[PDB]
Amino acid sequence: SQNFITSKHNIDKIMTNIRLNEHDNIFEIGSGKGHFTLELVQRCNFVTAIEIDHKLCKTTENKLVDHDNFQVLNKDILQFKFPKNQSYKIFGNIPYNISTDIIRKIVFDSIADEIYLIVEYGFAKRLLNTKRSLALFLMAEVDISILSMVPREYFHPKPKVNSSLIRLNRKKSRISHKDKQKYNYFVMKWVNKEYKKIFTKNQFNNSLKHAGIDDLNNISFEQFLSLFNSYKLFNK
Ligand SMILES: Nc1ncnc2c1ncn2[C@@H]1O[C@H](CSCC[C@H](N)C(=O)O)[C@@H](O)[C@H]1O
Repeated sequence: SQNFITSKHNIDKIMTNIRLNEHDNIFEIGSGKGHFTLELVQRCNFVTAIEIDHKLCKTTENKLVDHDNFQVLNKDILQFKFPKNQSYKIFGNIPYNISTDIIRKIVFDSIADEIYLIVEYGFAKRLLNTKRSLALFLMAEVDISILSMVPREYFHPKPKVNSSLIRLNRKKSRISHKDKQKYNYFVMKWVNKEYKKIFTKNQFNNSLKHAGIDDLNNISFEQFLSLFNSYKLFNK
């Protein structure tokens, strides 16, 4: 959909939590009518706006008349190819219907070291939930933080639920590239509670004890990595 945040007053509040600096190159997902894009070119070194809506690219361009450090590409973020030998960060007020696809695309198919996104409130909560697959796959590559709540009244058309500003920070991957397959399988089996397909009854117990997991309905990412580790040990 297209839910713009156009109040200068609200834009400043949100920018308050976004610590991007003058030397960062930025890729914005969905510049829309250019409201955040205008603040990013003033705050950052350079900004590449990726907008699917051909018209909005023009509108974005008109709003950025007095600025030079940017460009607006009329592409689909889902098919975009990010730099591989460059330092850059990402910002984006994104559509809910493809948030998953967008986050997977920018976390697994880009090397942005820091990502700022405005997403649906509930969506943001699921991202921190170790009971869901997406959360576990993402936590192996980035640290996730919910920075603030963005009231639905800040948007127009006004969505049904509130949104959240989240921050994703790249870190040294906790899963080696050679364990991608085995980690993928493990994650899926664990979130579906198909314990018997990855742990014998005794292996299961020892692993939880070893990981220090008292509540099987409340585990930290660290406790999960412990499990994935024991899983490997039991099948090397
Ligand atoms: N797959 C995709 N690739 C690039 N842009 C997309 C996209 N799907 C939606 N968009 C664009 O992302 C925006 C979502 S709303 C964000 C509007 C803007 N940041 C503002 O508040 O002014 C729209 O401009 C929409 O056209």
